[PDB]
Amino acid sequence: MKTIFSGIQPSGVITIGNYIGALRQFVELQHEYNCYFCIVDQHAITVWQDPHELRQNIRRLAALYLAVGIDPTQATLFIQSEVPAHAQAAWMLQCIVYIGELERMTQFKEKSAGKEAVSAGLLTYPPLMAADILLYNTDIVPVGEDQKQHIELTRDLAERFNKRYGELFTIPEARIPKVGARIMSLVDPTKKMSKSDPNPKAYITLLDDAKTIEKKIKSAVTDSEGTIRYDKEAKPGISNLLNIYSTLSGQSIEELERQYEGKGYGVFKADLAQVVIETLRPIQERYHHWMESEELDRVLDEGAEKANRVASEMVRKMEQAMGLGR
Amino acid sequence: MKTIFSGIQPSGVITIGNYIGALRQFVELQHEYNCYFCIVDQHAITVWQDPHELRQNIRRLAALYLAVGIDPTQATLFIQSEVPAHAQAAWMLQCIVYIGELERMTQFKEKSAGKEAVSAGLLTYPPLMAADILLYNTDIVPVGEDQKQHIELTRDLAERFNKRYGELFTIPEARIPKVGARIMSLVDPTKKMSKSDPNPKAYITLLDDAKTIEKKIKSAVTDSEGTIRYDKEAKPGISNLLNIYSTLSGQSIEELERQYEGKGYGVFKADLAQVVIETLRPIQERYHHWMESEELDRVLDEGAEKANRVASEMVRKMEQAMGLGR
Ligand SMILES: Nc1ncnc2c1ncn2[C@@H]1O[C@H](COP(=O)(O)OP(=O)(O)OP(=O)(O)O)[C@@H](O)[C@H]1O
Ligand SMILES: Nc1ncnc2c1ncn2[C@@H]1O[C@H](COP(=O)(O)OP(=O)(O)OP(=O)(O)O)[C@@H](O)[C@H]1O
Repeated sequence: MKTIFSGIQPSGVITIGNYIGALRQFVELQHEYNCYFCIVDQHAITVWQDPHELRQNIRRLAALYLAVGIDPTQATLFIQSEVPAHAQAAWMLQCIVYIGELERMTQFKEKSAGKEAVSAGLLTYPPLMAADILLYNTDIVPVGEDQKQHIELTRDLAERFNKRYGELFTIPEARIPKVGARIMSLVDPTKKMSKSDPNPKAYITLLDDAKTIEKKIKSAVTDSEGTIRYDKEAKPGISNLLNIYSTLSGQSIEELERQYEGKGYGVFKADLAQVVIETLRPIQERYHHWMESEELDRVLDEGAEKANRVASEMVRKMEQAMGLGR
Repeated sequence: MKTIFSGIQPSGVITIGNYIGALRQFVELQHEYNCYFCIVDQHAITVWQDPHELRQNIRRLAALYLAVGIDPTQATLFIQSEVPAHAQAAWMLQCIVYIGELERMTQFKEKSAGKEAVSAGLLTYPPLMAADILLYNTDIVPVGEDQKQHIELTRDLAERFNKRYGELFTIPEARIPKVGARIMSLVDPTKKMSKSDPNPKAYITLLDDAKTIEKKIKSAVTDSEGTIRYDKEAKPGISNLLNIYSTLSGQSIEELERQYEGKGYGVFKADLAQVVIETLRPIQERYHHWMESEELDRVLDEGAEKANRVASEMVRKMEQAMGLGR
């Protein structure tokens, strides 16, 4: 089947936004495509990290992924640093990307108007991200609009290597999520929901306890028109909710609209709060099981093991081409 | 015993000056210290290379180091890329070095007044060479006057890492060469003897056939005085010759002068042409034996293997502190 590569930043907290937005679709797609979910712990190292925290967020995230329903028999789920071929392909690639490309990388604005105290890893992580992808011949990479630009580079590098040394890499393609379900903030209906929002009430975490979920939805921003009707502009808040509610409950917006035909936001919120709680419960359970179970490690081991197998071979062929070793 | 790291750039050609200057004394040192001779092929890929040429120059250099007398049992001789820890620790160091530090590197001027068509390799190799070293808890890095600047940075990286994550690395020290002589060009006695020279007549390669060694020592510049006497200034060419001669024949300069008392350059050169031919003959022999012998690979194998045993335990502790993996 085709292959799909997904790099997951280790952050131990994914919003109901990631879930609706992409996570969910994978639980299904994982039986059709060949999927690799790499906990890129080497990329997370370019910025300060607290050793313990990082070590912890890598478990939390793997645990989570399995809970949501990723099938370790069906797909490969590994930590990035446990497959050395990654760091090796990173260097080989660092050698064919010209320095200009990295600087003209629309993200290096982190230069801080002359801060100059940035970790070189910050200017150099693209070659590594290119490695990550090219190593498994991935055909598709599910990236957001914000990323596209990086997938552009790896497309380039790949083509550059392929031409200089011979067809070896598959030129990937940046695919997006199923469109329509763009989950906005709870406190600001125009802003996208993200872990990185400074207001905790703008997002709900898969591990938010009932009470928290209830409190946050209650605070969700609405309008004063008081009618449950979909309106991208004019009625943003209500429309965001309607999307969340729908995607999770499985009802159409129209259905939800009519069903709340003569009611107001008070009851609507209370009903939504519940369908959310009802949707996370099994996840928070399974997650906790996964976290304390020794089975996690085993799944991570057989994951690396499955990854490494492919990587090793890819690296081996690269060295052959480049002309390294023996 | 103290450890000594020495990275050998694969080039398949080392000059009689390099042999005299450093190499020759290594066969001695190799008993008083713990030596690691790394054929650094990952660094050699920062600039265009022909794969076949590179694969070849890697064997050549190894065949030659043993030919010259390096004891694979006493010291460790390995290719850089056959020990993954290098490439791995490279990435971790890149994550703790500031961009400024890399740019202010007195050598990055290769950026050619706005060239930008330079591999990221040129800018980022330091973190790798820092790893090359640090990974072996080395004490002395035998460098040139010019290399010193790089040792400084790696010494820094060492400390930074030690203070942030704990005493783990050994701060290395950059020792200078033995020599007390220095070998000049054969075509220009003011220049230094080197493989990078555009005129072949300027140096003698440990693998130059006798007919060539003859033809190159003939051409060597002398003065017009016609006397074989040492004079740094005034008689540069003759002094250089006299230098090459002495070191290889164990005869003092005072002696050689007295010896050639009333003779001219004609004979002297012819004599010199011989002492060199004789000195290199066994070397070309041994070298050739190694080149067609499978024992060569077995030696590189047990080399990598001996090295990897130390490198891995270093990367393990490294990842441990950084908080990577499990
Ligand atoms: N609010 C959202 N609405 C729709 N899709 C989302 C949303 N948040 C994340 N996603 C999707 O989920 C996947 C991304 O997650 P990540 O978790 O890396 O996203 P971010 O939005 O980039 O980060 P964060 O969630 O930490 O703010 C992406 O492929 C993206 O398309
Ligand atoms: N002419 C020389 N005189 C003394 N020592 C030399 C000479 N050439 C090389 N060496 C020794 O070899 C080591 C250096 O490098 P290299 O092998 O880099 O030199 P080259 O042979 O001059 O090559 P290149 O200049 O192309 O880098 C030095 O640290 C030095 O000890």
